[PDB]
Amino acid sequence: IRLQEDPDPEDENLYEKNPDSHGYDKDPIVDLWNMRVVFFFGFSIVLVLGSTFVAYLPDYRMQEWARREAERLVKYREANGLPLMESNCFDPNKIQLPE
Amino acid sequence: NVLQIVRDHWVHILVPVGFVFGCYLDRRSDEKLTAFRNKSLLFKRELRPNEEVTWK
Amino acid sequence: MNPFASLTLTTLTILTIPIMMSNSNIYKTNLYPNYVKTTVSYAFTLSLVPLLMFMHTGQEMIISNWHWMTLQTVELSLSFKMDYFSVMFIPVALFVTWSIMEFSMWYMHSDPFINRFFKYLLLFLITMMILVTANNLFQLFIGWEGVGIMSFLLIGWWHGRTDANTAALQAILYNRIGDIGFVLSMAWFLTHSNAWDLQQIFMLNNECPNMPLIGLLLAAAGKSAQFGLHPWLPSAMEGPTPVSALLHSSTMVVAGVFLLIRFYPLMETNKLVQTMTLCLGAITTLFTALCAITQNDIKKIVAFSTSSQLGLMMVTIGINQPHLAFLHICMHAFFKAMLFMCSGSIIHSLNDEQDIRKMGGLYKAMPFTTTALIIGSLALTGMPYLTGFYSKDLIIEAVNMSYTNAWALLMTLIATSLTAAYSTRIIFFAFLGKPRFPPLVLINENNPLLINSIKRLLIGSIFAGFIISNNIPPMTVPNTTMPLYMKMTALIVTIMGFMLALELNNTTYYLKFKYPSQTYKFSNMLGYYPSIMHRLPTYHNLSMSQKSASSLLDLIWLETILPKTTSFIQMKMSIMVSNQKGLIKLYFLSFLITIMISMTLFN
Amino acid sequence: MLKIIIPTTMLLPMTWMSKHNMIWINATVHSLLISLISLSLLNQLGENSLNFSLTFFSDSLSAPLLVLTTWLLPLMLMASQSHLSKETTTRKKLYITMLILLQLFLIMTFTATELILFYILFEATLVPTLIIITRWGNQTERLNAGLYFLFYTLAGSLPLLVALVYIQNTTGSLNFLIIHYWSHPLSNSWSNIFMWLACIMAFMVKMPLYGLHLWLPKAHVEAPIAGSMVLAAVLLKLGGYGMMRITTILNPLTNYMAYPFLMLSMWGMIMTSSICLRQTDLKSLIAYSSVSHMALVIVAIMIQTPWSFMGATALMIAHGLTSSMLFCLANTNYERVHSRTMILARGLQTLLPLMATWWLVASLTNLALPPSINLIGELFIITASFSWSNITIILMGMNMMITALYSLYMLITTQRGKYTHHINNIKPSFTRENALMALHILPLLLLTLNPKMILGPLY
Amino acid sequence: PDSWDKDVYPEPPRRTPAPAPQTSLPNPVTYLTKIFDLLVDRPVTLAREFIEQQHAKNRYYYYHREFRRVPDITECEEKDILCMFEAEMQWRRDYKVDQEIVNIIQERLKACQQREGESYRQNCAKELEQFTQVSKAFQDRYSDLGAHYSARKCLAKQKQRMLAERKAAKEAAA
Ligand SMILES: CCCCCCCCCCCCCCCCCC(=O)OC[C@H](COP(=O)([O-])OCC(O)COP(=O)([O-])OC[C@@H](COC(=O)CCCCCCCCCCCCCCCCC)OC(=O)CCCCCCCCCCCCCCCCC)OC(=O)CCCCCCCCCCCCCCCCC
Ligand SMILES: CCCCCCCC/C=C/CCCCCCCC(=O)OC[C@H](COP(=O)(O)OCCN)OC(=O)CCCCCCC/C=C/CCCCCCCC
Repeated sequence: IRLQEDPDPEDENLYEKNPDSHGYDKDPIVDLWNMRVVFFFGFSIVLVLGSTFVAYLPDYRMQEWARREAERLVKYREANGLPLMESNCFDPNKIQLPE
Repeated sequence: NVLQIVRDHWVHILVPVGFVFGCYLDRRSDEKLTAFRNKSLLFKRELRPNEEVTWK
Repeated sequence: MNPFASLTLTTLTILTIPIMMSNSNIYKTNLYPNYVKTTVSYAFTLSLVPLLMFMHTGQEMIISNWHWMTLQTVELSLSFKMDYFSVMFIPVALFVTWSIMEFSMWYMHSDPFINRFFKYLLLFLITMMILVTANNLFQLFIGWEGVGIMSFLLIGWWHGRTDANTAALQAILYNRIGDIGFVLSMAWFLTHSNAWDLQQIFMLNNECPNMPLIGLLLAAAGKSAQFGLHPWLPSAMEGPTPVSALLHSSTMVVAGVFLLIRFYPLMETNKLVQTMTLCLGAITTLFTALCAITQNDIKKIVAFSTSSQLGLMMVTIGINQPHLAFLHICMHAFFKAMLFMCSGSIIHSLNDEQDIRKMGGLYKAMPFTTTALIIGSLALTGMPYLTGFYSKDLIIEAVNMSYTNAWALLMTLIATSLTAAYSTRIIFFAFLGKPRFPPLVLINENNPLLINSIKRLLIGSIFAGFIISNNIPPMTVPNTTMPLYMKMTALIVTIMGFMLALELNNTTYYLKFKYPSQTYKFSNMLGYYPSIMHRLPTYHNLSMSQKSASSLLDLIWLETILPKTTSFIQMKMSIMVSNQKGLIKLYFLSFLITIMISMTLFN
Repeated sequence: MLKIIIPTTMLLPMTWMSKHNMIWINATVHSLLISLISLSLLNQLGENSLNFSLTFFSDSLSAPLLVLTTWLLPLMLMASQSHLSKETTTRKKLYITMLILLQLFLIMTFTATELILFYILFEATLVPTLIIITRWGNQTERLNAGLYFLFYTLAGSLPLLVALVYIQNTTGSLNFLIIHYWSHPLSNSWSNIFMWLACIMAFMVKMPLYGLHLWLPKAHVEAPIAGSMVLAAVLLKLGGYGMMRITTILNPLTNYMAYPFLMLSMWGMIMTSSICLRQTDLKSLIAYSSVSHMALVIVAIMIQTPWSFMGATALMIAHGLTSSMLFCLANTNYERVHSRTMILARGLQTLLPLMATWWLVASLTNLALPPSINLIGELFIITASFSWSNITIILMGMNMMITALYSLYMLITTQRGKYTHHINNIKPSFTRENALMALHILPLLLLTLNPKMILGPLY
Repeated sequence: PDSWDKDVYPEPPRRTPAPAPQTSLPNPVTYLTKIFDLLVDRPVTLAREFIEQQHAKNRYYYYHREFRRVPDITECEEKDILCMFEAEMQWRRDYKVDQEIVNIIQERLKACQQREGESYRQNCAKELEQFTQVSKAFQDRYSDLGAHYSARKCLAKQKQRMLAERKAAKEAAA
């Protein structure tokens, strides 16, 4: 040997001391409460509440607003014989081309 | 007893009070950008009889 | 409201219900298989009702119930297309699955995970229903990949069997090449039509081009095991017999044919793709029948028969007869499922023996499975008034009377003869003659489950063709006038195959020995295709994956160019800079040189 | 954004003041609460971004990345408490402190409104990562891995700093809004070519780009489980986010300068999939899968179409979740047998059923299986590349086939077959490990249910 | 139904032929429809009646947001950040509205094809022409702007198109 080194320790098994071990901590009470808080908060709170919150987030992307606006424009334009899609985005009168 | 509980579980309010302080600081940052309030061409409107500002 | 949509969606939902109950005490008990079978029976009847509604007034619908997402100008929604194809294929698949589930209740009694087996069968059924009723390409792809992975999971049922694992992975590989074709077609359709739904695709593609149609053809070939991509279907016989009976032969290998049927307007518009389809189907049916006529594993024989029937369906599509292809799909489902069930009963009664060389005497040993297998073989070869007559005879008549490829026509006729030949081979080596099995006779087929399932699939193999053909509306112009010898071509070639194969099988009784021929070796060894194509390309790819990519490039040259060369240069420069003897004479002479240079060169 | 920044800076003193046995419980609970709070950022506008102040802003590209980071922190805490049982209290607290600092830097990185503040934060993320790797790694190669990671990233990023200060001197501002509104075309000259190269090369090294990727296998294999989780899930997404941000000012030069990078990305995607086919180490297999997926994202960003950007964002989120799950599963196996070789342990399906289920689900998501967000992103990228050119479909199809091959090969090797006879220390799966896998997998399926939340601003 | 606008979403009048049976055999479809009405339709109608009664007691309303017009990027001066911001937001809203217009036209096309069934090639030519025109205009407006599209880029594209049209007109007149 070239050093005074400790022997490599044996693997420590949580099931030996605690048959009903959740694998969080050595202390049974701390391990049980760690499991309870992780499961409760993560699954219940985050998963369920965040999923339903995201599902019922208000339509701030204006998807339904845009659909209603398009319905109104289509109705007005096809009632008056105008093209449904305008040919130009801007006004050529307000655009001044170089000579 | 109860004293040992607070002695050990006084740290669980740190994150909630940090969240409250963060909300307060967000409001403070918002209140300094009130330069175009009720002045944008798109959202300019007359004030209601019993309101001072359009938004806070 | 019209019950049509309600009843169709209800059948789909009640199919999905028993999966929800897989986290319950009923799933922990032994009542789950019977529960699932009862659910499938109820779904079958509830799907029979809309079939009656359609066959009266020809009612068809599309249901865009849920809107998924809008990619700017493209809207993707959960839409189901309940048309003739869907309302005619759902009851048939449910009937076959009901019979297979009862047979699997009898057959998988000793399996510790029979509940998981039934859950997996139901999941495959759900994915197949999604595929069939899909109205848009994305939902169709969902069903496509779902049946692919369920096939992967059910083929490798015995996880400890390396052959099962190889079969599962091989099936995945071929279906992924098919998915390459599918994704090509999806991308082209979206790019050039701004749509992923059949309505707008058909509206905008008045002349569908070669690129999308060839993508679809490649996907169909991969999923339906055409030539080039065929070996995975015979190799899929590693799974339990219920898996082979339900999944592969009956309802899943018809996925590619169904995909090509659903695009029959575009296929009609194009012609080169039709020619390619016809040629591929012809070579597939011929090659698979030729391999079949000389196999000794009964499951392998039935798998090759399934491949040959799929090739015949692809031939039917290529001659521009999409509806005959669907009719043959239904008839083949019936009698091929019954044939697989009969072979499974034979295998189970003979203690997991799958060799016709060790079967024998079963004509009298097992009466009911014998009569069922004889009826199924008669239906397969086109007995003049059974279930397979109302599709195969029309297909042959259409092939002979159309402007087709001469070689494709010849291969189709030869394939019909070889179909008769291998059905005779199965009957002769399995039921006729003296026993060849071990003396301990455990032959027993008196289980009510087995008898009832085979009975239900046996009625369809006799009468279902007549009812189905007489109730559907006329969707094609009949070939009323044709020469007598062309009218009788199918029967003549079938009888010639019967006679020639029977004589060649009778010559096996003589006390004469002769070594195998080159043609025999080519036929028995699957045309040498699995050997070469599974040893050469895989070896080269796996060799370049390590010799070239990992070793030559990653571990050697990409290390040498950037990080190693720079580090070596910096180390050398550091040694040069720091290797000083600490002599004031030397570095003061250096100071003098620096002073001279700064004076002269800097002005 | 302070309502999310300050709770992390309060996670710091809470972790350092909590009792010796309550550190994991407190850190996990409050990290989950912070993730719940950060879920509120997904409510974005259709017109512009969420401009909180002069310093932090949120967009449809930043919001999912922030949610992913905040959700990823507690999972790293669970894995760490798995493998750090015998550590001293001070070193446990230092480990949690490094994780918290990394999360804070990532949050401010994704929410920064200036390119220079973004640079400072995204370079500050290196220090906690390097300390974690080179301090709590298991094997000898952790030191070399840290050196490779650090010097690759810095050699990439220093020319980016020079280019950013040059651009500020030239235009007057590095604010993203200003440079988007006051953008001007980039003329085809050598100076513009080299500015383009500086910025793009920084983020390409961060991606990584094929040929610039060796640090990724080195670092991901040799880092502890938390380091591997954060490196693949989030730290690879800084390059994609930066490229999606800076390419505003690099047009029209991107049309001409993207050819070498597109060719490198496509061919290297094929090459890294093939490498995955013949890997003797599980962690290396996962790392090269990460390289392949990020090469696909690079292709999407370079072709730069509205359909490609949505695919890029969706694929980034999906890959983050999937790679984190795969690393966790491999780490559980390693904790069983204390080795990373793939063929050492087999039959783990007959020894551990539920872990076999988790492996099946993770491997199914690793390949593009519909309707998963992995497939959604990959399909959008493939469609945009098809509109770009019609042989990209050939390359993408080859990549998909090889991806399925190596994913199912890994599953079959590790799970199926017969168990190794002499390995008799494979204890039943822990509730902690099962909960970790569930927390990895369930949000992915929920995202599949609601896909418009991760498709970026171009949706 | 009053849920949607019939003019925006047209439906041809429905012509259902009257039944003309020629056999004394009972109709299984008729019997099953009667069963479906008795067992399903009546209970679901009662449930919906109860739900709608409960809704009518809490009747409240929501409104549709109206944006007044603002000057566009043509009117905005060079590097006038506020006017540029207003014009860019307006252009983005117009882009969304145009996308929804194209979506409506595509829905018309799909529904008409499905409704016509086997005679769709001839009976859906009217909706195919409208879709062709709308898609052509939308493509010319927003065809190749890129991932970082902006009102300035759309204006530059329109200027290029106007210059090309002017040059073509001059060449034709020459
Ligand atoms: C590059 C070429 C590409 C070709 C592409 C095209 C391919 C076309 C294929 C044609 C069909 C081939 C059939 C045999 C293949 C398999 C051979 C084999 O090993 O079988 C053993 C196998 C028995 O397996 P086993 O029980 O394990 O026993 C092992 C053997 O004992 C082991 O003993 P063995 O090894 O001696 O057994 C084999 C031996 C015995 O088998 C036979 O004799 C089979 C004969 C089949 C019938 C052929 C004549 C048909 C005549 C029809 C007449 C009517 C026409 C219609 C018109 C009527 C009105 C005018 O066969 C031969 O020696 C050759 C047979 C003919 C080969 C044809 C292909 C030629 C390839 C190139 C030339 C090679 C030459 C050298 C050979 C190798 C070196 C020595 O046979 C069977 O199970 C049944 C055999 C076939 C029965 C059906 C026959 C009828 C259907 C096909 C013919 C067409 C009929 C008309 C259709 C409609 C037209 C409109
Ligand atoms: C689109 C690009 C792809 C085009 C085709 C490229 C093929 C690349 C081959 C894949 C590389 C192989 C890597 C590892 C694969 C899996 C491992 C493996 O090799 O297992 C071999 C496995 C087991 O061998 P068994 O025969 O079952 O024997 C079992 C004994 N107990 O067999 C296989 O799966 C081999 C599959 C390789 C297929 C190679 C040929 C594929 C054919 C492609 C050409 C056909 C084109 C079709 C034209 C259609 C016309 C529309």
